[PDB]
Amino acid sequence: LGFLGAAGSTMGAASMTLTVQARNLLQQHLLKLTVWGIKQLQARVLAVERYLRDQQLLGIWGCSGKLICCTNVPWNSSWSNRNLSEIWDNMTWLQWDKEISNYTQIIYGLLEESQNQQEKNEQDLL
Amino acid sequence: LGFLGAAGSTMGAASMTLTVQARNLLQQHLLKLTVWGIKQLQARVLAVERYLRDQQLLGIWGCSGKLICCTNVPWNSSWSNRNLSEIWDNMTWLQWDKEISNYTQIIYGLLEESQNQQEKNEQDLL
Amino acid sequence: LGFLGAAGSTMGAASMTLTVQARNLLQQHLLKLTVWGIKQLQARVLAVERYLRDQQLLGIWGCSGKLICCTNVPWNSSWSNRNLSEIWDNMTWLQWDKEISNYTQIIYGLLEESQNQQEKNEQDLL
Amino acid sequence: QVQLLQSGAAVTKPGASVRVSCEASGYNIRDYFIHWWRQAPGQGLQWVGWINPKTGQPNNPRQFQGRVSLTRHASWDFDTYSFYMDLKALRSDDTAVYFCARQRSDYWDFDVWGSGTQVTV
Amino acid sequence: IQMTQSPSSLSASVGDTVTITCQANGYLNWYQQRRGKAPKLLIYDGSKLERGVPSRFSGRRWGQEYNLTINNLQPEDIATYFCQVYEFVVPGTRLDL
Amino acid sequence: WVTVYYGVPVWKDAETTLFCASDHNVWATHACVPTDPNPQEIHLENVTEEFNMWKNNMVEQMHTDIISLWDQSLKPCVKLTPLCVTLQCTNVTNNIMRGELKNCSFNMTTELRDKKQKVYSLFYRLDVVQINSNKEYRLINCNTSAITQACPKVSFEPIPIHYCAPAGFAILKCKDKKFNGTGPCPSVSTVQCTHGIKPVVSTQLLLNGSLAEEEVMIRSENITNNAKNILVQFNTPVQINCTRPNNNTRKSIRIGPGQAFYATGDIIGDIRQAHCNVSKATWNETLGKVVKQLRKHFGNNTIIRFANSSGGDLEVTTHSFNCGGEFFYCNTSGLFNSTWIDSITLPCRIKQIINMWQRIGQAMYAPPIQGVIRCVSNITGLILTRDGTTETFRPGGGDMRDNWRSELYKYKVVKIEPLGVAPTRCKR
Ligand SMILES: *[C@@H]1O[C@H](CO)[C@@H](O[C@@H]2O[C@H](CO)[C@@H](O[C@@H]3O[C@H](CO)[C@@H](O)[C@H](O[C@H]4O[C@H](CO)[C@@H](O)[C@H](O)[C@@H]4O)[C@@H]3O)[C@H](O)[C@H]2NC(C)=O)[C@H](O)[C@H]1NC(C)=O
Ligand SMILES: *[C@@H]1O[C@H](CO)[C@@H](O[C@@H]2O[C@H](CO)[C@@H](O[C@@H]3O[C@H](CO)[C@@H](O)[C@H](O)[C@H]3NC(C)=O)[C@H](O)[C@H]2NC(C)=O)[C@H](O)[C@H]1NC(C)=O
Ligand SMILES: *[C@@H]1O[C@H](CO)[C@@H](O[C@@H]2O[C@H](CO)[C@@H](O)[C@H](O)[C@H]2NC(C)=O)[C@H](O)[C@H]1NC(C)=O
Ligand SMILES: *[C@@H]1O[C@H](CO)[C@@H](O[C@@H]2O[C@H](CO)[C@@H](O)[C@H](O)[C@H]2NC(C)=O)[C@H](O)[C@H]1NC(C)=O
Ligand SMILES: *[C@@H]1O[C@H](CO)[C@@H](O[C@@H]2O[C@H](CO)[C@@H](O)[C@H](O)[C@H]2NC(C)=O)[C@H](O)[C@H]1NC(C)=O
Ligand SMILES: *[C@@H]1O[C@H](CO)[C@@H](O)[C@H](O)[C@H]1NC(C)=O
Ligand SMILES: *[C@@H]1O[C@H](CO)[C@@H](O)[C@H](O)[C@H]1NC(C)=O
Ligand SMILES: *[C@@H]1O[C@H](CO)[C@@H](O)[C@H](O)[C@H]1NC(C)=O
Ligand SMILES: *[C@@H]1O[C@H](CO)[C@@H](O)[C@H](O)[C@H]1NC(C)=O
Ligand SMILES: *[C@@H]1O[C@H](CO)[C@@H](O)[C@H](O)[C@H]1NC(C)=O
Ligand SMILES: *[C@@H]1O[C@H](CO)[C@@H](O)[C@H](O)[C@H]1NC(C)=O
Ligand SMILES: *[C@@H]1O[C@H](CO)[C@@H](O)[C@H](O)[C@H]1NC(C)=O
Ligand SMILES: *[C@@H]1O[C@H](CO)[C@@H](O)[C@H](O)[C@H]1NC(C)=O
Ligand SMILES: *[C@@H]1O[C@H](CO)[C@@H](O)[C@H](O)[C@H]1NC(C)=O
Ligand SMILES: *[C@@H]1O[C@H](CO)[C@@H](O)[C@H](O)[C@H]1NC(C)=O
Ligand SMILES: *[C@@H]1O[C@H](CO)[C@@H](O)[C@H](O)[C@H]1NC(C)=O
Ligand SMILES: *[C@@H]1O[C@H](CO)[C@@H](O)[C@H](O)[C@H]1NC(C)=O
Repeated sequence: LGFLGAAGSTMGAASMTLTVQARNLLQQHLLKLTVWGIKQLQARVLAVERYLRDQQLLGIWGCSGKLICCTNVPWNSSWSNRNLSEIWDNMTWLQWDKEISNYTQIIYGLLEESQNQQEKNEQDLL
Repeated sequence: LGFLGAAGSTMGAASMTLTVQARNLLQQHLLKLTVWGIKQLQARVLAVERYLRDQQLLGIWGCSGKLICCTNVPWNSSWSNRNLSEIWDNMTWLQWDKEISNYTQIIYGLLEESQNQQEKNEQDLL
Repeated sequence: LGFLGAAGSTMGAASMTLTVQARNLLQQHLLKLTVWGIKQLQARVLAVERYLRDQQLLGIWGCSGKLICCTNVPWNSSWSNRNLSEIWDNMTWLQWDKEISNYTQIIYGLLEESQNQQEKNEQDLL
Repeated sequence: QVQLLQSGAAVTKPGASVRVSCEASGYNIRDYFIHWWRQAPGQGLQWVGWINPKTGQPNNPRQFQGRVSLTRHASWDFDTYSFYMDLKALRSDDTAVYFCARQRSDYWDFDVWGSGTQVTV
Repeated sequence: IQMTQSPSSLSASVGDTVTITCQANGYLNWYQQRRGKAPKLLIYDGSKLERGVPSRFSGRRWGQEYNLTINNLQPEDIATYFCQVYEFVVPGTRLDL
Repeated sequence: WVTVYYGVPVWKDAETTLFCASDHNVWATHACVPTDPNPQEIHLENVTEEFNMWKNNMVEQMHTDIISLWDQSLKPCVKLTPLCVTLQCTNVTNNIMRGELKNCSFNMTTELRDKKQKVYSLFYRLDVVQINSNKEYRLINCNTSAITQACPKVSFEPIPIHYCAPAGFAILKCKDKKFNGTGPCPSVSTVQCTHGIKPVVSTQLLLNGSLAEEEVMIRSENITNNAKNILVQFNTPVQINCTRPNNNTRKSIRIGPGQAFYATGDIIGDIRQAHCNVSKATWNETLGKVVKQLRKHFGNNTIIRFANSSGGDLEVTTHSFNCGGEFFYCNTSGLFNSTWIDSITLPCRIKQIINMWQRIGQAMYAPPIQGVIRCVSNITGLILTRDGTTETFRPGGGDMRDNWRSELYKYKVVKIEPLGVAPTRCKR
């Protein structure tokens, strides 16, 4: 299964195909300042910026270079009250992104703050 | 405290707010090749380049994805002879950058060389 | 020895100078949309894209932020049947890249797939 | 398509001058030298010389030095390119068919030639 | 640059493999002059072929020698065949059939 | 058992957009990045690299850059579309051929569209063709192109330009003194930018160039193909001194609202032919070294004759160049004169209507320069052409890519591939 091939597969099965998705997130060598050269340059810069934004978030959460990364943040129940079985055996990732849409932002905040805490702790342990 | 809010706070207290600074280091989708589109594109590319330069230095020092990262380089006394108490309880980071200005470059060299040493050692331990 | 100084040195000796190569992989602040400003912008974006491609491959192999990184992939003998002594004491890196040219691509595939495996295993161990 | 239309057969006398035209069309005439050759009656081909279409620089062997003159003339936007071959000290030896061909790479491949022009003295 | 091409006259029959030896030390080309129609390029360089030329014509390099192996010789091959290295052209062999 | 290395010294042949670096100019040198005051050159040891100066992409890229800079410098300047009209031309006041200057009068448009002015100008004979009434003329370019006056303030002086590759790429300078031009070159080095390559446009002679260190050097793509020019490089320069002895004052004629046309007025002094001188005792024995190095390729028993240009356009029958802002075309028939078993005054003719880069539709009018122009240049090479017991070597040129192959022959862009995968006895 190629790019996005596991879109309709269950959430657990798509976790074995994260690499084939993370890979595609990023004369001809001259820019030419034409209708198409401008579009190509915009495409290249947009791809770079999106990839760096995602990797920046992963880096500040401590999940840098990790396709799957556990974190110390507990799951506050108010985000969603559903047991793991149907999440990881029935549903697809798109449906899950539909449900967790609104809460996502504050979740990110929690994650990064926790990372900073642990960093200081390690500097206190050494 | 938002972006750069701990600028006048002491050096120790600003270490708990590294995340709120590292975050901001990075129709509308078309470039338009105008007075303002050129400026926007220059802004985007400059932001990307600066972020990548900083992350590259961190990566080659072995401090990749680390907001605080100890290193094996000893503190050569000639850089600055001041005990940690006033550094971490009285002064701010800007004053410290004022004092360590000239030496910084050679410090960077030491750090990266040390990282390379340890890398080889690990490949000798496995 | 500066940039690429160990090009003719043996493969083992050039491994102590990986940092001096990884470093150089990446009014004046205005773009100017001239013959030379276009070339400068193309240069900057090309440098950024090449650096990010290399770092992306390293990240998905689990070798992120590692100048030397062992991996769980076994060396399939059909790629090249040569003992380590002449590889690491006689030859240079350019000759080695000459020999391993064709096989390289599938090697990359193996590496990244292995990384994904180990990731899941760690999430099963925690 | 690529075409090198030559002029009709001309008759002259020993001492007079003859002009051979090679109106070229159907391609970028600039990137490809134009060579002139000479087929004597019942003999092999003989190299008269090449003309650069860009600069107009001619190149002839020692036999035709001070004798042959290769010239060109481009119309507006270089679309048509008339290549002329002039001879001055004409003799009975120089009764032959003058072909114009297009060198098309470093190998001197003359994939296209002219119809031919029978100069009889 | 020095060239030689032998033989000068060569008669063959239909459906025959016929080779024209031609030794040179430069980038060689083969032509087909039909006695009053200007030459036509068949084989450029030693072995490469031209568009519009069937596979009946083919070339082979061996050290310095070139062949122009015309297998399945048809009636439409009654022409004169000559070599060319840059500016030097030798008289062609007159294929009789 | 696989081990990944980042930072490996490996490179692959590649092509990229090289930018410029440098220390009112046509080639926009102000826009260039400030070059390193002390360039860092890293001598690579033990490494042999296969170069090819005749398939160098740097040369084609530089040709494109020079043409683009010439176009952009001409973009904001005056358009002399009105100047294409019938001109009543007499001879300049002189006793004396010397029809080389024509005093031409014409009805030019004024600032007001409903008025006209009777003005005059001295035009070189090469810049005017006769129509029909025997005194009626027109500019040479009216029936083939539109003419754009070069801005009087932008200079044509070649300022050195350092071609730097982007990060992640490198340039490989071949330091081998005896470089035939292609093939393997030992003693390679890495550079961040090329040396200062002056963009000097010329034909039949490379001026203000870099010299060979060991011997005169003969470089041709094929020494058997006549169509290939023979680039000759001199180990010692031959100094060439020009003078345009005419004073040639200028005069502004307002051809429209806010548009001026700088035309030659009266000459203050004597009407003298322009020229450039080359020392005879140096140019001889320079041709001596050249014939030695040519007999190396052509055998010892050949007779290496040097004849003058066979024909063609003015740009390639003569040593064309830009000196002091004026465009000279020197005969150089006395230079290329010997069989080879006190100064050499080469008379030169100036033109003002210049069609650079072999184009049509983009002619330009170089404004007249006031004062007296002088060259002091250094002939560091030739662009010869062999004639297809004896071998004749006439001059050549016209294609400016051969003028910059003589500079960008050492260099070779490569792409640094830092990733490597090696077997070692280690596991994760
Ligand atoms: C090969 O290189 C040599 C130099 O190594 C070069 O000769 C130089 O030509 C320049 C042309 O600009 C000369 O500089 C001029 O010299 C006189 C005397 O000072 C002035 O008239 C000039 O200044 C006026 O004009 C400039 C525009 O040309 C304006 O920018 C300026 O504001 C003034 O109005 C100018 O300085 C220089 O003196 C010589 N060098 C010598 C004699 O040593 C030669 O042209 C090069 N050859 C080729 C073919 O490129
Ligand atoms: C290379 O050198 C040649 C001499 O070795 C030059 O040939 C000279 O060219 C002159 C100009 O074309 C000729 O003058 C012309 O002669 C003809 C024939 O007599 C007259 O009709 C013309 O009126 C006359 N030109 C003028 C302006 O009066 C010389 O006769 C001729 N010399 C010889 C010995 O043939 C080449 O011109 C020269 N080429 C270049 C490109 O510089
Ligand atoms: C110059 O042209 C000659 C003749 O075409 C080329 O000759 C080749 O030389 C090499 C080296 O000796 C031989 O291996 C080839 O077989 C020759 N080719 C042929 C077709 O005979 C020569 O390479 C050319 N020189 C260049 C490009 O530098
Ligand atoms: C070019 O010709 C013009 C006339 O078209 C000359 O200008 C005239 O010069 C004479 C003699 O000095 C004056 O009496 C006239 O009044 C001038 N007429 C004008 C300016 O319209 C001019 O001198 C000539 N220039 C040269 C030979 O350089
Ligand atoms: C370049 O100079 C040569 C001489 O060095 C010119 O040839 C002379 O032409 C004149 C007529 O213009 C003859 O009277 C001389 O006899 C010629 N001299 C020789 C030695 O042949 C030549 O015309 C000049 N080039 C151009 C293009 O004019
Ligand atoms: C979802 O798609 C997979 C293949 O990607 C398929 O095997 C599976 O049967 C599908 N799920 C359902 C419930 O049909
Ligand atoms: C520095 O600013 C902090 C708030 O950022 C404030 O609480 C503190 O009192 C200030 N320090 C001093 C010495 O006044
Ligand atoms: C390779 O170059 C190194 C310096 O980089 C030098 O010490 C060594 O002798 C060279 N190797 C050989 C086999 O000469
Ligand atoms: C332009 O004018 C010249 C001089 O009269 C003439 O020879 C030429 O044929 C004309 N056309 C072009 C395209 O130059
Ligand atoms: C003007 O110059 C021509 C050459 O262009 C010359 O033949 C003629 O004699 C000159 N006329 C006068 C009056 O000086
Ligand atoms: C300029 O205009 C006048 C109008 O009387 C005319 O006589 C004269 O010939 C014109 N000159 C030119 C060069 O056309
Ligand atoms: C230099 O290049 C030429 C190109 O034809 C080649 O034949 C020759 O062998 C080379 N010479 C040396 C000394 O490397
Ligand atoms: C040129 O003429 C001016 C006056 O127009 C004069 O001052 C100057 O000296 C002259 N230049 C020389 C002789 O070089
Ligand atoms: C070139 O000009 C300079 C000017 O000072 C002079 O000294 C030198 O001798 C000249 N060289 C030649 C070859 O005329
Ligand atoms: C140049 O030097 C050679 C060799 O000494 C000599 O024979 C010749 O007469 C000199 N002059 C010319 C014009 O070649
Ligand atoms: C060219 O050479 C001839 C001898 O072959 C000589 O008489 C003539 O004057 C020379 N021409 C020059 C230096 O212009
Ligand atoms: C050649 O001429 C320039 C001035 O035009 C001078 O600076 C340079 O040093 C000369 N070259 C040599 C090798 O003497």
